[PDB]
Amino acid sequence: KVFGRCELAAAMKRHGLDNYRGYSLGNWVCAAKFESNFNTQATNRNTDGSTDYGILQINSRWWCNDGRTPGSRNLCNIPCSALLSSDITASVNCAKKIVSDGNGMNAWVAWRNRCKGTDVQAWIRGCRL
Ligand SMILES: CC(=O)N[C@@H]1[C@@H](O[C@H](C)C(=O)O)[C@H](O[C@@H]2O[C@H](CO)[C@@H](O[C@@H]3O[C@H](CO)[C@@H](O)[C@H](O[C@H](C)C(=O)O)[C@H]3NC(C)=O)[C@H](O)[C@H]2NC(C)=O)[C@@H](CO)O[C@H]1O
Repeated sequence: KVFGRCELAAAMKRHGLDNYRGYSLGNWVCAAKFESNFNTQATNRNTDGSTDYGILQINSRWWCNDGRTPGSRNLCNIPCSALLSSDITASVNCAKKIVSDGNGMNAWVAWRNRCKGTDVQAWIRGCRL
């Protein structure tokens, strides 16, 4: 599914992500836009042979099993495929872990380089939140 800017904002909120660990809702919609273009079916292979999965592009080297990344710790205890379904529940749940765990949202190269320090509130303008 390809979420609407506002529709996703709404959903991430409902899922308790607004201010989770101190990141405004906007920080999340932003990361997701540039990470996956609000498309949950998105995947991308990295050089190291891991693959990125979902709306938030969670990695298989650490967070989830897709059964063809070897070093693989599956800290999320989810098969990667799960992260691609139209309910974002599993992705949030896992994204929460990723972000708690030390580097905050820096863990998302995209967020860091294109989101960090821009007025991210602009992503949730218009929204009935
Ligand atoms: C080309 C590129 O930049 N790819 C991006 C992914 O990062 C590498 C560079 C890749 O895809 O080839 C990126 O995914 C992010 O990867 C890093 C590295 O594996 C993850 O950070 C590690 O996280 C664990 C646990 O949090 C730490 O133990 C590692 O130790 C560091 C040093 C730390 O001290 O925290 C972390 N590595 C480093 C060196 O920081 C990120 O968690 C991971 N991000 C996500 C989303 O899970 C993805 C994501 O946007 O994007 C590719 O483009």
